[PDB]
Amino acid sequence: RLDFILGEGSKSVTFKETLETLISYGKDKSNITILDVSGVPFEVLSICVSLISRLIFEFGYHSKKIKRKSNENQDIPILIVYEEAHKYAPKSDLSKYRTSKEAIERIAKEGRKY
Amino acid sequence: IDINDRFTFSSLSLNTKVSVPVNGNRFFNKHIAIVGSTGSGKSHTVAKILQKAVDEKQEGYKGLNNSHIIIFDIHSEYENAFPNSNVLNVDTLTLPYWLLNGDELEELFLDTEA
Ligand SMILES: Nc1ncnc2c1ncn2[C@@H]1O[C@H](COP(=O)(O)OP(=O)(O)O)[C@@H](O)[C@H]1O
Ligand SMILES: [Mg+2]
Repeated sequence: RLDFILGEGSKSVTFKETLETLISYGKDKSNITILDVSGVPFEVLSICVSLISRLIFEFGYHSKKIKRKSNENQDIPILIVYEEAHKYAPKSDLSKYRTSKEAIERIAKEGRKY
Repeated sequence: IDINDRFTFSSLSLNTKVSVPVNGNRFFNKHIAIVGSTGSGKSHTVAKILQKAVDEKQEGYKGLNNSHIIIFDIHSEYENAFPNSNVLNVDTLTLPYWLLNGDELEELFLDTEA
């Protein structure tokens, strides 16, 4: 079940290859990137959503740090869609979904600038 | 209002020729609460009040007056309104951690959920 997070491919995957896979900048370029998290285990689903949400956020965060240096209008605006947004972001303070709550909230407060 | 204590930043809505002064002696020392919706113009109203509080002087001197205004600018918008001001972002602010009290220092380092 955890081959996507702990397989042999996950060991040898490049950090660059992860971002272009999540954002669709790889060999096959697409505007929409469907992240089918149907078969992800529920005790792992919070972990995978939180990591992708953070990785996309610092992609936009680190883009603004070169944008001040580059001072040129070349932007990559990103919109993330959360079907079942109440699930990864509940108001309950129970420990099962805190990581996905913190990642989505970080895009909610600071993602507008980035 | 006396002519010395008059502070004008707005005019009457149904009569633009009628200036509406406030007691600027009493306008500032007692706290101000500017409330509106997003897109109602409360950032402009804040900016216009502070510009009127800066360019005004006793006329017996040339230079900066004694206004001291601190803006907790969070949307990165008041840089344009006051070009001759001191702006402190993350890359320029140096806030010492040791000036934090015990309550602030707990939130910076500990976790409260566990
Ligand atoms: N007194 C005013 N007269 C005319 N236009 C205004 C006035 N105040 C604000 N606006 C316009 O309305 C828009 C709303 O911005 P603003 O009220 O500053 O945002 P917010 O209320 O969300 O802080 C601004 O783009 C500005 O051009
Ligand atoms: Mg505003």
